Amino acid sequence: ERVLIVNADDFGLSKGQNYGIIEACRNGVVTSTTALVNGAAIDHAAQLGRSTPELAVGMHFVLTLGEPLSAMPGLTRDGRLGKWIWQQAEEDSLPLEEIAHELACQYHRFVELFGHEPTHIDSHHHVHMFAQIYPIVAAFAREKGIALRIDRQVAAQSGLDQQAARSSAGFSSEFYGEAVSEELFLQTLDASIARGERSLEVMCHPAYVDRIIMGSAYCYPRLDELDVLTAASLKAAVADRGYRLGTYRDV
Ligand SMILES: [Zn+2]
Repeated sequence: ERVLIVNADDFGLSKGQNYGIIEACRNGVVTSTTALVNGAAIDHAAQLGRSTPELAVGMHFVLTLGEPLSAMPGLTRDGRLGKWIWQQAEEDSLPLEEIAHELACQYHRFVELFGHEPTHIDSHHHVHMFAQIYPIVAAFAREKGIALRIDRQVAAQSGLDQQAARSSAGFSSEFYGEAVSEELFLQTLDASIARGERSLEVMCHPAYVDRIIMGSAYCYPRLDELDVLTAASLKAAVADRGYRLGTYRDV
């Protein structure tokens, strides 16, 4: 009747995150994950994905963290990606062709790593929701016949096409922080329901802690997210609300 997609971002970031996502899926409500095809532990993530058919995998398009697959002289500094892209976007100085080519390269490498088309595309730091990147990424997803994470409030603030590609009816980025709880997760569900949404994607970041995660400002809350997502109470509350646990393939 309703479909709930619970998507863990940043598959491939680190081995500890990889094991947190697998655990949140095998013993929790995580149904989906999106992978950094350039991540330090991407080959490790791909071995787990191949062994865990019950986990759907999409592509975490990334323009701000690793090294790109293709040469992007209009974007990289000392060969690396980084967070200057926000200012570069507002100065209308994005190398949009380089970006489109890197999107195609990350897609090609995704299929090599995992042996299937990604169920959908989202992005590290939500860069695919930038006004000038969104129509490129959505046209790509439409072209490939796959879905897109669509933050509908961001799209509406930026005049973007809500139908640019197939997606869930709504998306929530509100399940995060130090105060993560079962309550918080369920509040995003009940808020989606009141908006009249028949499907919802809920972002999350479960992980076991390793030295890579310890280098992030968001570290130990990932353990709390893992705890919430694997509690027996949560599956009951999801079912209680008429949700079927699902993936972007259902859209
Ligand atoms: Zn991310």
